Amino acid sequence: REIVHIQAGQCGNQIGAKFWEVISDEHGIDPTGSYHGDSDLQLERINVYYNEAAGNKYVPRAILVDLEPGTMDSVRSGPFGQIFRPDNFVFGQSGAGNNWAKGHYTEGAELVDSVLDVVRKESESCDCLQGFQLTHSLGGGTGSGMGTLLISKIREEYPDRIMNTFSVVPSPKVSDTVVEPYNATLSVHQLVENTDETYCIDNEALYDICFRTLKLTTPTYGDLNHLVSATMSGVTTCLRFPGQLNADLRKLAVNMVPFPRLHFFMPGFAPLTSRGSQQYRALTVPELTQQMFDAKNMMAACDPRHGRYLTVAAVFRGRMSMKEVDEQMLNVQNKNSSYFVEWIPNNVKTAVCDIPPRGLKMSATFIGNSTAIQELFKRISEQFTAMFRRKAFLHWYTGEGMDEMEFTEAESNMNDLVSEYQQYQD
Amino acid sequence: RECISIHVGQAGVQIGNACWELYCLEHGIQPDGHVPRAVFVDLEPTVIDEVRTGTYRQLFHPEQLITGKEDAANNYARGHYTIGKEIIDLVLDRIRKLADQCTGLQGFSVFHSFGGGTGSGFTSLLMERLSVDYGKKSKLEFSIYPAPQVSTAVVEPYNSILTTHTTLEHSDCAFMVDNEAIYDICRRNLDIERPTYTNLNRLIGQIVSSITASLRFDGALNVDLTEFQTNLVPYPRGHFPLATYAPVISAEKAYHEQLSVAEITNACFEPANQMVKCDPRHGKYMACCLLYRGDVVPKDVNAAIATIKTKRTIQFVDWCPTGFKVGINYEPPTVVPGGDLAKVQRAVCMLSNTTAIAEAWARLDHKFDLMYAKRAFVHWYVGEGMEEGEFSEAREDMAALEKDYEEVGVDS
Ligand SMILES: CC(=O)O[C@H]1C(=O)[C@@]2(C)[C@H]([C@H](OC(=O)c3ccccc3)[C@]3(O)C[C@H](OC(=O)[C@H](O)[C@@H](NC(=O)c4ccccc4)c4ccccc4)C(C)=C1C3(C)C)[C@]1(OC(C)=O)CO[C@@H]1C[C@@H]2O
Ligand SMILES: Nc1nc2c(ncn2[C@@H]2O[C@H](COP(=O)(O)OP(=O)(O)OP(=O)(O)O)[C@@H](O)[C@H]2O)c(=O)[nH]1
Ligand SMILES: Nc1nc2c(ncn2[C@@H]2O[C@H](COP(=O)(O)OP(=O)(O)O)[C@@H](O)[C@H]2O)c(=O)[nH]1
Ligand SMILES: [Mg+2]
Ligand SMILES: [Zn+2]
Repeated sequence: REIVHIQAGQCGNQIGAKFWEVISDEHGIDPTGSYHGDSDLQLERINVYYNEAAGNKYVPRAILVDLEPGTMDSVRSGPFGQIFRPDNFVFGQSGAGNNWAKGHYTEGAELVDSVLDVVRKESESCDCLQGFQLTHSLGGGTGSGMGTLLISKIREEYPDRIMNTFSVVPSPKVSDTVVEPYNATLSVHQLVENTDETYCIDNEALYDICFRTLKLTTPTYGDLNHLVSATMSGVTTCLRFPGQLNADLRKLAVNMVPFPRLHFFMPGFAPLTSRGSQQYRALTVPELTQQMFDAKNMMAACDPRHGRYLTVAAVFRGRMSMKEVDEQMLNVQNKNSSYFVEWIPNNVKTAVCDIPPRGLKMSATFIGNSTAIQELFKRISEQFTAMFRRKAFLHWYTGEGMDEMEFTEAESNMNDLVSEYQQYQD
Repeated sequence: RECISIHVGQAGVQIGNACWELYCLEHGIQPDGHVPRAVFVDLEPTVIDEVRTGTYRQLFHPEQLITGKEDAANNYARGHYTIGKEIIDLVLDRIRKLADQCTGLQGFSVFHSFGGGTGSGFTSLLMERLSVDYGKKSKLEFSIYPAPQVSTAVVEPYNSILTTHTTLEHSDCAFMVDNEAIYDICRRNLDIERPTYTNLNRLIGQIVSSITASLRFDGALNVDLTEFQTNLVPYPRGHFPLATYAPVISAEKAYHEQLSVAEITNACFEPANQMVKCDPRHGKYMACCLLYRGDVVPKDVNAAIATIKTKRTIQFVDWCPTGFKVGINYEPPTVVPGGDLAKVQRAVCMLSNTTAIAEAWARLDHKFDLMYAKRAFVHWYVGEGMEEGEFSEAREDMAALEKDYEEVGVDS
């Protein structure tokens, strides 16, 4: 099987560097080097993310889409930056304006064809394609607009292969941009209707989880990114490993989406202990479920405790008892019968790889489909209206060839999306 | 004389590798000896690959190892219809190529995992295409039906109410081994909170050895495969008996091993030892096939059973005077060199049809409704060449399986 990553925008891009920083080491691939793999198993399934050309050069099969040179020229001028074949860099030296409209209708719409071109060169690579990984932020141009287009096109070209989306939904407390809800509401819209698996991460849900669950005092972006990339590795790549009970994107999809919206999840990693001290090793297993299922530790902003779950997928990856795994999951399902929805006898989807995260003994990625994420699109949707009402920075959109009915559309859509999700919380 | 076997679904393949292990182990045929007599099907390469990479690597022909690099999908539909279809031909071909090479066979011991994609769906049509190509044989499918509370897949029931209805009108005798109810045995009758799948497999890998292996093997009271279905199914519904083993004692902890027949047979009817969460909560047995192996005196049996026939609290069906098929083999069991199985010199792999499953099916049917009641993951099948028909019409199916297993009992 296979997949083809997609680094839309700067963020989605910045993260690319971290997702590939990791993944590679979790596959023994040095900058341009080959497979130094401490083992021999980190190779029989690599294909999922690379391509064979030389014999020591397995190049990441991702796409780097962005209308701001400097960015990709920071990712390509640093560490692992020199492993991507230049063909991968689909830049847009234009003005990468922070407008969803500027990267979806006017500026991005041009650079698109020169992207799809490659997304096809990579898809028609070899063997059988599974789906595409998509990273980006719903709070900017090259991210929400242009990346949200990249998919609307992808999903017309292969409505068969899957589409996981890793979105950095606009954090609450403080917005790292101003129109944010504009660029956001507009991209979520496109998401709820193309990709079929979305993993929403919040820069501040991370800080928290990174400053209190990792006594880490100076959580640089690199970190946040790093933590995130840690989860997306547990998801995909991982399951493309052996296991007593293994799954793969689809299983994950076909066990997690009760209703076609596409629904968004909230990823959570397992061993998340501070370096030295904490290295408690309390990782027998009840310790991992202890972790994963708590409020804090959910990369999302919202707290599960604020709304039932529809599905859950503990994708563990480290030798354990299909008994102490299958078992724990249960008590968990009974101690919290309250929030776990009922019309699904077994919400949880236990998954079990074998080999764990390179240096760790036992981990377990968590992919939750809780109704709690209602209380986020609400947020976003609110911010919109409060500012849409006055058409705040709307001239930067319309003036870019947009529509007063376009914004209406998205909000509503994504706004209805909130509605539905409640239809199950009850 | 023989009995081919088709291990379908990752699980049916893991269990397969296991049951297949125990085999050579008690036949003195190391890694590289003769030639198996089965096949392996899966729509996820990486798993059958485990049989291609791991142990018992060269004991198979890359011809009896079928794979569909494509996608597994934990959904019946896709595995049965859409994808699973493409492979079937090829699959069949082997069970027609392997079915020819032999000499007057008896049937195909099928190994699948009820609630899976490749295991539920696919087989559904595999057994389907068999019942027509060899209606004149035995179709005993050995299943691992849905843990009563510890299921895995979110949809499981969708996949198991569908493998039951499609296979029902095609199997001869469906053996059942409950994944969870086997754990209990690993906790309560062997002690270990560290049971790897690789163990449950060693277990069924045992109970199964008692079925084919040893039985098709000479003895003081041989029992052919046909024998089963005959002495085991009272009615055409591909009736599903339950597998049970007796000396499930730990090869470390306790040691009373020397547990004469009189004991090991009583240890079969206590509900805490039956590889199935179908505790005889009321289910009246209606036929049991006590397969013994090792040093056993026919009188010991034709007495140990007599004592039972008169315990009454073990209430057998009405319309059934005597429902005890005593199968005696010679060669004692054969435990893994150093797993965790005791290793006695006699065992009792008793299987049976019990009005008990009236439960197990019930509890699994109900599940289904809850979700169907909201269509839950329905769009996943529809979009895979299925319809509101196949679901609703396979629900009605089992409905008359809840009435069937009710009527054939509870009444006189
Ligand atoms: C001596 C020793 O055992 O060190 C550990 C360690 O101290 C701890 C604290 C690690 C450490 O992780 C962090 O401090 C961290 C930093 C930024 C963001 C997130 C986490 C570690 O850096 C991370 C590193 O993780 C791995 O090696 C995994 O394979 C992981 N790899 C990466 O994230 C990675 C990092 C740099 C470069 C390339 C990859 C992984 C996890 C999931 C999927 C794929 C890969 C490990 C076990 C450790 C150190 C090295 C200190 C922990 O994290 C992980 C992801 O394992 C933090 O809590 C866990 C518990 C570990 O015990
Ligand atoms: N006893 C036993 N049960 C197993 C084993 N592997 C899986 N199972 C059980 O069988 C079911 C899992 O089926 P899956 O592995 O998801 O799927 P599959 O049937 O192989 O086919 P796909 O869905 O297409 O992958 C669960 O109920 C597991 O508890 C095994 O090795 N032994
Ligand atoms: N986790 C994370 N968030 C980022 C990174 N870079 C920008 N962001 C977030 O992305 C939003 C800004 O969008 P941006 O990526 O600049 O848009 P674009 O570059 O025009 O497509 C803010 O909410 C930031 O917190 C990053 O490297 N990691
Ligand atoms: Mg499988
Ligand atoms: Zn003794």
